[PDB]
Amino acid sequence: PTHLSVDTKFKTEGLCVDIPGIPKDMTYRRLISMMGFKMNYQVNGYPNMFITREEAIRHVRAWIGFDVEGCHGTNLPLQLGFSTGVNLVAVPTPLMYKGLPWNVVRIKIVQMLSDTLKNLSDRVVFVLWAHGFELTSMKYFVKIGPERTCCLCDRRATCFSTASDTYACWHHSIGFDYVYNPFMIDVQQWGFTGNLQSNHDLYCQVHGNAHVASCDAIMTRCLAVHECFVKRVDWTIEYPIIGDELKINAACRKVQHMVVKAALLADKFPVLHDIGNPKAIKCVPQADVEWKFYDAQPCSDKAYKIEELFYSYHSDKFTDGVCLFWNCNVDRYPANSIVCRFDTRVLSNLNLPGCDGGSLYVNKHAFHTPAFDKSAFVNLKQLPFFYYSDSPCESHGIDYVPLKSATCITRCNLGGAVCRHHANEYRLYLDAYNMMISAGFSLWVYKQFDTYNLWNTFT
Ligand SMILES: CC(=O)Nc1cccc2nonc12
Ligand SMILES: [Zn+2]
Ligand SMILES: [Zn+2]
Ligand SMILES: [Zn+2]
Repeated sequence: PTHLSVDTKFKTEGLCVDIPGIPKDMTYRRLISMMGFKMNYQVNGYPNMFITREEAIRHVRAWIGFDVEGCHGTNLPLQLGFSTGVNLVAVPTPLMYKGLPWNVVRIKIVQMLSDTLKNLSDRVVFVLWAHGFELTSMKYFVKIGPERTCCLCDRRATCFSTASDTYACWHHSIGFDYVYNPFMIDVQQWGFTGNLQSNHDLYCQVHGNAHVASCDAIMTRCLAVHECFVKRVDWTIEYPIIGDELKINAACRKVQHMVVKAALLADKFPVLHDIGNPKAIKCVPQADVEWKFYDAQPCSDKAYKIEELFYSYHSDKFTDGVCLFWNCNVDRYPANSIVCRFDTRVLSNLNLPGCDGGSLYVNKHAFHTPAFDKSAFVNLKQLPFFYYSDSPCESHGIDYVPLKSATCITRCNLGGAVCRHHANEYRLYLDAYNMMISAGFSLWVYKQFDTYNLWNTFT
């Protein structure tokens, strides 16, 4: 029960307008065959072109919505649309390209998928709302066979060249002409009433329908992400390391300790209300304060309404002391808050486009994150960069230039000259901080917060 049996039934009702007469009784086996491919009863790690929902969820980074529209089937030109916003026109002889034969179109398809995917995934998963032309177009740019490795590396093969008769991964694919051993999922098999737009638009106002192949491709992927990551959430699914996941996570731990430790020293709150992950630990364990936890799972859909977190009757008095929202996304933070809030608009390899302006942030786990909203922060200000240490000035054991900074808040800087230890630590913390920011996190704090109040914690 790992792979999708090719003897599983495929509902063909979605297909019968592009493919009139299609049998109601249909297997993957007979569909793959009808699509022009032969599986040759092959036990070589590619049991089925089509995959389960579970397999698709584990391979979310590989998702490319795909849609084909009859432009006028062998007779007529086809519009190919990918969730990259690319539209290509194939002739049998937002980006909108003119009509060209398949022999060139297949080259553009390999280049596009390779650039999109080489830093995301070892494969492609075409995400479909299958009506027939997409499935019957695959033979013109897809070759299948046994699992293979790259001719230039140890990564599984995703592309094939008819020029050289060789196989490459996404990294090594330049000049290759065929997609090799793609995967695919038909969203329409999930049990939906009515068309794509009627179903997409239930959940998302951000993607319109210009009635072009790339728009349906985007809607198809959006609806899929809605179904697998918004409405359904699984924090048991691990995802591979593909970037700076580990540095970013370490940075997050170090900034959080820094910022909260400073806020407590600066304003000496008698109570901190820690609102979010039910697994959360005291980020400043030595701090004098009354630490009070409130459980909230990450809101994958709409931001939490502060009315429903706080009221319905705790310390009850969240207006006492300070509220810590560390990636606990609410509509409008109270004025007495420390906040980390993920900016869904960031471009990274970790952040995939999501549903209704939100984004899918994949780092160990997948977190669909509601659209970043500036109005949430109206009672707060941006938290300026600073470094604070009360640790003793003492080197122990990295070559030096003397550090000069207004934001190095230490005894040594108070004394006019930053010691080597605090300068190493300062530069390390600044690097962590820059990592986290560029990874798309944003920091906000109560308006009264002033690093000037930290200097008198040394006397
Ligand atoms: C620990 C972790 O990766 N959590 C998160 C990252 C990005 C956005 C999030 N929204 O809630 N939790 C989020
Ligand atoms: Zn390679
Ligand atoms: Zn959408
Ligand atoms: Zn020092």
